[PDB]
Amino acid sequence: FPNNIQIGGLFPNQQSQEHAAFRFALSQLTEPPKLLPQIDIVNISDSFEMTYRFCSQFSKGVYAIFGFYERRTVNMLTSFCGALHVCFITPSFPVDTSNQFVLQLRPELQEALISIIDHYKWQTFVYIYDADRGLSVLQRVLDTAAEKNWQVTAVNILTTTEEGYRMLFQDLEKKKERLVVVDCESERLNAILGQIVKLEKNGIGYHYILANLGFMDIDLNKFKESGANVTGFQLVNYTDTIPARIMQQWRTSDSRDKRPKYTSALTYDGVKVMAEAFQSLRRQRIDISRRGNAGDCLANPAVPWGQGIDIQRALQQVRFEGLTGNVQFNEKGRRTNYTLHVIEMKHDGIRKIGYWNEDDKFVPA
Amino acid sequence: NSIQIGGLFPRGADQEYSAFRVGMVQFSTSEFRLTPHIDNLEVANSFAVTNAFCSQFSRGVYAIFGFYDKKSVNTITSFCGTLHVSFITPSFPTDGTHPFVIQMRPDLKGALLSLIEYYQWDKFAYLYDSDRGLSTLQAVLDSAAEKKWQVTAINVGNINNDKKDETYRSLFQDLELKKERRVILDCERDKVNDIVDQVITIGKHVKGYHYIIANLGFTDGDLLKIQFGGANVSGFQIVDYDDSLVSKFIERWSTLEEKEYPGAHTATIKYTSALTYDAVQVMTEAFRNLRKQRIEISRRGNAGDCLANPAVPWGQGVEIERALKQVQVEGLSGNIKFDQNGKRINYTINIMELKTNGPRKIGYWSEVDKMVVTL
Ligand SMILES: *[C@@H]1O[C@H](CO)[C@@H](O[C@@H]2O[C@H](CO)[C@@H](O[C@@H]3O[C@H](CO)[C@@H](O)[C@H](O)[C@@H]3O)[C@H](O)[C@H]2NC(C)=O)[C@H](O)[C@H]1NC(C)=O
Ligand SMILES: *[C@@H]1O[C@H](CO)[C@@H](O[C@@H]2O[C@H](CO)[C@@H](O)[C@H](O)[C@H]2NC(C)=O)[C@H](O)[C@H]1NC(C)=O
Ligand SMILES: *[C@@H]1O[C@H](CO)[C@@H](O[C@@H]2O[C@H](CO)[C@@H](O)[C@H](O)[C@H]2NC(C)=O)[C@H](O)[C@H]1NC(C)=O
Ligand SMILES: *[C@@H]1O[C@H](CO)[C@@H](O)[C@H](O)[C@H]1NC(C)=O
Ligand SMILES: *[C@@H]1O[C@H](CO)[C@@H](O)[C@H](O)[C@H]1NC(C)=O
Ligand SMILES: *[C@@H]1O[C@H](CO)[C@@H](O)[C@H](O)[C@H]1NC(C)=O
Repeated sequence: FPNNIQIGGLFPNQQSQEHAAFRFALSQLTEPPKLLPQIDIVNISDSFEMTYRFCSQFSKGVYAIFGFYERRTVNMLTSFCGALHVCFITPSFPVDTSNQFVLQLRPELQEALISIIDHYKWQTFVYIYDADRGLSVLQRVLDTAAEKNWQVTAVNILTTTEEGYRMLFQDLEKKKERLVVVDCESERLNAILGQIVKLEKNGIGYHYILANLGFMDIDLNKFKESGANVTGFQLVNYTDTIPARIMQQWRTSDSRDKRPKYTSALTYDGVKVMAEAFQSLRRQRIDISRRGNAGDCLANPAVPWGQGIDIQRALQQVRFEGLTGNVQFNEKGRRTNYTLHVIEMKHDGIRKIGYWNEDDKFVPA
Repeated sequence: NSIQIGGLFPRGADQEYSAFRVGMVQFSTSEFRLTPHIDNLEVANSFAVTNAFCSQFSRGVYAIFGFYDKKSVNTITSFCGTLHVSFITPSFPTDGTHPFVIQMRPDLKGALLSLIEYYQWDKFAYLYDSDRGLSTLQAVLDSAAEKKWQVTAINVGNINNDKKDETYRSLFQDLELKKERRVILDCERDKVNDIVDQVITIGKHVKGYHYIIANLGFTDGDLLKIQFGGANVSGFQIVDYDDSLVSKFIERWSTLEEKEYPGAHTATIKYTSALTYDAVQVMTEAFRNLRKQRIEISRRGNAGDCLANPAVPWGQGVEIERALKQVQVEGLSGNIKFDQNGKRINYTINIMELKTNGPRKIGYWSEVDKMVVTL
């Protein structure tokens, strides 16, 4: 197949860890195919700007797309991907309703969170959710709350102010036992942590849970002294042989030119996913060709690209032990058969209580 | 003076287009009129919405009436903000302050939370559909945190029609263990019917139970099933049938050729259609106000394409938006006034119960005053 297999990219910021990781991982690409980054810097929230960029990449004839999406523009993007039969790789938050052309390289924490809450004798607690797509995980909880009969006092951070937090925590500490779940983005978690450090983070029966796939990246130093419990999840193990080699090579190269966030790790893995699919396509000798018509995305009717279907299947079929874990994909187009590491942070302790698996239910270790 | 207009209508909405045509004939005049270009599509396909919006924009439409769903809000609002093209909807109001979007549908959280307090509720379920957002769900949960309520929130919007029967019964079996005698059915007409037709089967429409139908159309459904069971049923209605304009409109509505105006023969009118009719009135009033004020609105040339780098909005759109927001008229729904953001204000939401004789109004609700009681 031709080595000019142009690939697109939609990013919010020119300089960031995620972008740098995506740029670097391509260097390791020694496969006969040559994948072009073809980056476009686009604001995520604005759907119009994104539709412009996505149609531009359509004009260029891009075979596959990698990028991020937020709550406002998840639907729009998803819709175009199921109409033009064009695949879209992403490490962004996963969604319940989606096409098969959207590959989400971020396993869902909703199931594991339920298991962890179940294991601990949690009778009532407070839930803190960011509107940035966290709602899908809220319903699950509210649906399981009825089945299993615990009380959940949800509070939204997006529409909560300092006075809101003050009142919530004041009403919370009137209870003898204080349990809290904090679903948040990468950056919102830091600000909320700063908010709780000011007060109400004493550690007097306070038990926090952090529904973030990456718990080592977060700077919980202030929590190692106050004597408070916190539980979290990790998806990336740096000690293992493949992660150790990848991290060593990458950090050595970068220095010759810290620990990556989970978003950056997934970004790096996505390059491997696309490369593996295209390598297997070249090996399988499948006829892939891009017509120079480059029809406008707003073509009535927009004929699906004939080959774009098989690409999807190929991108779905790939499988390998990547940095984060073992990469696989369900029929719906979502990470399957993976492992998460439950991790409690004591005053001086980083203890791997156990691991969650799709087949198992929080088997301890 | 014809002014170009655009119209979007969801696939499978016959009454609303009929009310659109009726409003055209009613408010059309020799000196002023409207030229609508119509498109019918699946509003939950952002691709189709984008295509239709861009085609109409290329056709030089000054304003676009239409509907939208939770999966097409952001596309539409972004396009309107970028291109400074207005949008008039009876669909659910945005959870924000998005510009160049006029909203004909009043909010509901205030009336809902006042009503739940006129009955001294502490432990109630909240069945909700995954549509029109979760704004009212969040409002209810927040007021629960403040007032120490006990809310059991359940989603019913992801239920397959083929297997609908099994799930609903198990749902109510779960609710029974908690003695949930009170429920809020926050859903559209169709699912409210599909649920009321499964409360009956299991005999939960009896003296002990209370239901609140969190919708602006209370009569729209079929309440003749539960009038007599003995259970309370409360709800909200914006279209007051004891009004003058409403009665005259009904006179013109019932005497309509269903061969031409589907859904028109019936005596009932759904709030979406009512707001569509009022929307035609709104557009005519604003555009005629522009004509009287001599504001210059005309497309000298052609709007190339929706997707154009850089985007170059035409600067008379601000005038159109201001005119649309600066209109004060009576209509089927009631008094129509807007903000600088587009949300409606100074409106009355009539409250209703269900009695063996039939629905009867007991009060109303206005943002300024309170929940108000007459009967
Ligand atoms: C990506 O999407 C849009 C546009 O690129 C940005 O949202 C827009 O953000 C601006 C600045 O924050 C908002 O303007 C301000 O809005 C507030 C209300 O939120 C108002 O009080 C101010 O007077 C001012 O008008 C604008 O409303 C908002 N638009 C929408 C549709 O949300 C977003 O910030 C962009 N993100 C990045 C990283 O560029
Ligand atoms: C689920 O993932 C696990 C990875 O832990 C897979 O286990 C590996 O499977 C491959 C393929 O058969 C073997 O070559 C490896 O030796 C297995 N390793 C371990 C540690 O089990 C497992 O096969 C996956 N399940 C499915 C259905 O694909
Ligand atoms: C169904 O409606 C009736 C009438 O509104 C309710 O009966 C009233 O409820 C109050 C509340 O304590 C009781 O004192 C009486 O039974 C009735 N009084 C008045 C003034 O109406 C009944 O409670 C409703 N059912 C439910 C489940 O709320
Ligand atoms: C907090 O951690 C301690 C161990 O330090 C343990 O008893 C339990 O996990 C938690 N106890 C609380 C929060 O009272
Ligand atoms: C990482 O893997 C090593 C062995 O490969 C294991 O000893 C260690 O506990 C793992 N770390 C986590 C956090 O699971
Ligand atoms: C606004 O509301 C009042 C009642 O509060 C009602 O007469 C009518 O709808 C409006 N009247 C005004 C704005 O004077």
